[PDB]
Amino acid sequence: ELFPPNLTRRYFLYFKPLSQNCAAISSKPLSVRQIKGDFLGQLITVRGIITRVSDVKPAVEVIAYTCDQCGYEVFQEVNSRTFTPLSECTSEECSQNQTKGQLFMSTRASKFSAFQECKIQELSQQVPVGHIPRSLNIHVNGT
Amino acid sequence: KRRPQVKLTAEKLLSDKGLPYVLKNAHKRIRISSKKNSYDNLSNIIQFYQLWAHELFPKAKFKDFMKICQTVGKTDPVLREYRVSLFRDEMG
DNA sequence: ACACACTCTCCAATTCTCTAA
DNA sequence: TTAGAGAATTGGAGAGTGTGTTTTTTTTTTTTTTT
Ligand SMILES: [Zn+2]
Repeated sequence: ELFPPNLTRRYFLYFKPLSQNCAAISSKPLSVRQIKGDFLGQLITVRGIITRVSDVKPAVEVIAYTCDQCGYEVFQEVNSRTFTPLSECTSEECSQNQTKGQLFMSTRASKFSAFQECKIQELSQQVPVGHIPRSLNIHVNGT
Repeated sequence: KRRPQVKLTAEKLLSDKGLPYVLKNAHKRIRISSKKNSYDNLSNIIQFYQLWAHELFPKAKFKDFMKICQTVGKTDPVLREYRVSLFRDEMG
């Protein structure tokens, strides 16, 4: 494909859990202690108090470059927490002209998305005797 | 084997993309004026040839394009046949 | 194992030289 | 005077090898036990 489809998605998408009065696990709140390792991958609901909130900063989704000699643009998609930027124009037309041009990054055509990180902590009146309260990390994107 | 190298060659020049474009357009491209300086008009002549040279073969520096053209221009018989054909067209 | 620094090797691109038409 | 056949010199493509990385105050705000 010419470019990744993520570059032109102008919208965000979220799920809303089942109503408990129609009800399933997603409708039944869990305290932060009850979130065992079985739940990894599932959609759940959590009840607690927020402890701290970070301020907003951007995060890359698709990065854009420019090749100086052959005047051609290429894209890169980022998912992991880190990445290596490109440094060689591997385009077939650019290669067959033996045009070992240099790539440069551009913000004006890259795609960002807003990011924020928070932390949630169990209610004090639900802590069993002699234990220290536990907490979870929350991530938030989009609107 | 490693990939063979890519070079300028008389086939590119004799292609429709090549030298016929210059003779089809040079009368319309360049324009001298006594109303502008020697440096001005001299700078004007090299624009079209530089852009044409880039469009033909983006490999190398502009001087290298000219000095590469010298060799194949002197050696190749088919190119010389085309050139005597041009000057015969003017003799026609 | 994943980016780097450095070493080694082969092959063909290039120019130089000699010969004859 | 052109050109084409053969020899010598050089470039860098690219393949290979080895390597490195995770990890006693001194000053100042606040809670607590001690005279
Ligand atoms: Zn390029």
